[PDB]
Amino acid sequence: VQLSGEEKAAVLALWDKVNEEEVGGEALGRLLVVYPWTQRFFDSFGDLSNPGAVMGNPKVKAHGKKVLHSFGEGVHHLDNLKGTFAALSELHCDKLHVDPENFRLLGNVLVVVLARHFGKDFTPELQASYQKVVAGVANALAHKYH
Amino acid sequence: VQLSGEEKAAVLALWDKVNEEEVGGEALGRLLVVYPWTQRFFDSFGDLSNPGAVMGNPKVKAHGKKVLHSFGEGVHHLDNLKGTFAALSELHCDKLHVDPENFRLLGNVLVVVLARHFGKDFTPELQASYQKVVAGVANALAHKYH
Amino acid sequence: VLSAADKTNVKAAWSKVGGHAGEYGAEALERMFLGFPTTKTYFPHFDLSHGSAQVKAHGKKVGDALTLAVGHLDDLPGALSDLSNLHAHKLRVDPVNFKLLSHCLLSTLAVHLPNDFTPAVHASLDKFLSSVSTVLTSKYR
Amino acid sequence: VLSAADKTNVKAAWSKVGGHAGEYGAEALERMFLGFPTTKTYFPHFDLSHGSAQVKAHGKKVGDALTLAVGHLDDLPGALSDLSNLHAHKLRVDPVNFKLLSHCLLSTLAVHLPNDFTPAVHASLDKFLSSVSTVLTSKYR
Ligand code: HEM
Ligand code: HEM
Ligand code: HEM
Ligand code: HEM
Repeated sequence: VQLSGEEKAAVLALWDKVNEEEVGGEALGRLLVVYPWTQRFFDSFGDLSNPGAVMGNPKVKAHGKKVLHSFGEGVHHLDNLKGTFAALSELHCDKLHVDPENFRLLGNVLVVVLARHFGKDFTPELQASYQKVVAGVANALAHKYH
Repeated sequence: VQLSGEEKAAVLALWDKVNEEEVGGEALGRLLVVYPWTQRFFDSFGDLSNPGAVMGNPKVKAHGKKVLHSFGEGVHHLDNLKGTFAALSELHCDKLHVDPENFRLLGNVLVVVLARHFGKDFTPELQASYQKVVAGVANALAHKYH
Repeated sequence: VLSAADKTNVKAAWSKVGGHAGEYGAEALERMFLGFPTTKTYFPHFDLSHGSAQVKAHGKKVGDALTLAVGHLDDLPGALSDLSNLHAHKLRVDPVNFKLLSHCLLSTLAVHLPNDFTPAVHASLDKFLSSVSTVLTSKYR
Repeated sequence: VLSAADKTNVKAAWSKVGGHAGEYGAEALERMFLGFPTTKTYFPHFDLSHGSAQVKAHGKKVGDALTLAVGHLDDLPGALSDLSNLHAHKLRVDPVNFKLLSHCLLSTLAVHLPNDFTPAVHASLDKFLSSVSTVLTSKYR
């Protein structure tokens, strides 16, 4: 799902300034807090009682980083999203049994976070690009479902 | 999205006894009544004020029949859902601008209706088959979206 | 968000269900376990086999809770306050699973009361069910 | 379904917004019109150009309605009863569009109050917004 020539140039231009370890760790924590039912898939991470326990949890900072790294592998191969997420699809579908509506959520939170971090440089136009460059990842991940 | 060898045989075996004109006319009417915001796409059909005006409306009985015929064309070509709905996809997406969550709805209502009609022969196992043979049509229709 | 005539529709529709509520919640459950397998996740300790006396058992639990809410529509938050804690605080069930059981419940009723399941009763029951789905998933603590 | 501490979070979070509510609803709108084009459908009579004085105008309409609901959380159905009729009875807006404007609204706040937009305030505002989205789309008539 290609955005455009000019758009795309600006999309990869932002990802360079993206600080993985922090952006991804706040995105997962934000998801566990706002939509508390997803906490159920991460019991082995330990204590997630309140927002303080969750943000400061090490496993969450760790795992959050890997999820963020996975997005980057998508922000680049925009042309092959359905083969770049082929295996992950199989893990989240038949193995973990996660509902696809959650891929959605994490996607938008990842965006609400990119907003808080880059401020006025995250222009409504840029946000528009990311909104698709996110929705595509959400769809690839649900493909190898049936 | 193939179901199975034994399943499939039973799926086509039910569609033979399906009475198009009525099954499809009650399915559209049911949708306009339960989720009243879809009424917005059919203003040229006339009066849809209440459930009585809608069920007895001619355009709804007519159009409902065509939608039902379209499903059948899916219940058969289960192997080529994304090429069998290729054009419809283009109509409902960039032309009409219908949200994909509605394809979902009409799908389940089509099922709630098949239940009321065939009673105890619509076994939970059969319903399970139809639940996918419906979800696939819903997905094909959203494919040529982006 | 239940209107005046939605209430009446509900109270009356559930009187036709009568004493099969238990039976129906059991069959509505079985339909969900086969059509949406992702749900067998919240039930690892159960016997999900077709004639399971555990499902029949739970079904009853479910049907009864509903008949309970039908008698207290003017304050569902007050009457289900405990089931809300169980499903939102303890079990942490995904709210999308609620739309599925509701759908399977409505499919059962169509099979058993084809003549009472009028379009208007369909619209009310769907909304009533949604109210119940909203309460049970709200952590107001 | 708003808890006790969700209410406090909301009342306090909206006091920090202060008098920019108008400004924010305008920018939240602009973000939606560019990211989710399917929405320009409900606005054919408007000038959707970037500096549109029509959007700035409507934005205000929207921001004010919100500040209105913040002062009546204990009965949103009573205070928005007219907006509920306009968006559900007359305009017949698809409810999925509500999740979008809410999301764009939350994106705006992050850009302008990066230090007050704490995760806990995020969870409350999201719920508060959902309550409002539910009211405006319910035909209780
Ligand atoms: C839609 C975006 C998502 C992406 C890109 C994504 C990506 C990933 C990645 C990269 C891994 C690690 C695989 C490995 O280490 O071999 C993973 C694991 C996992 N994901 Fe996701 N995920 C997403 C959403 C979700 C959601 C919403 C849930 C929550 C229900 C979920 C639950 C899990 C769990 C529990 C694991 C196992 C972690 C472990 O034990 O190593 N994922 N995901
Ligand atoms: C997901 C299942 C659906 C299927 C299989 C389907 C199929 C069709 C078919 C076969 C046609 C006729 C095309 C022709 O005559 O050339 C059509 C037209 C149309 N559909 Fe759908 N449709 C579906 C859902 C929807 C939904 C949920 C909406 C409501 C928002 C919608 C709105 C329309 C409209 C307004 C037309 C134009 C009718 C006319 O003026 O001829 N469809 N659809
Ligand atoms: C209208 C919807 C629902 C109602 C009326 C309802 C009602 C109930 C009741 C009455 C109980 C507790 C009875 C007791 O204390 O023994 C219960 C337990 C349970 N429910 Fe629900 N429930 C609903 C939907 C769901 C959904 C959507 C799920 C998830 C798919 C779910 C999962 C469970 C689980 C796992 C238990 C505990 C079983 C056990 O350990 O014994 N429920 N439910
Ligand atoms: C929090 C959500 C929303 C609030 C607070 C809200 C509030 C308002 C208010 C106050 C008005 C009427 C003002 C007047 O009487 O002049 C209005 C009008 C309108 N709203 Fe919204 N609205 C919301 C969401 C939406 C959504 C999601 C859509 C659809 C994308 C929408 C579409 C419209 C339209 C088309 C009008 C009429 C414009 C005109 O003809 O002047 N609104 N809204």
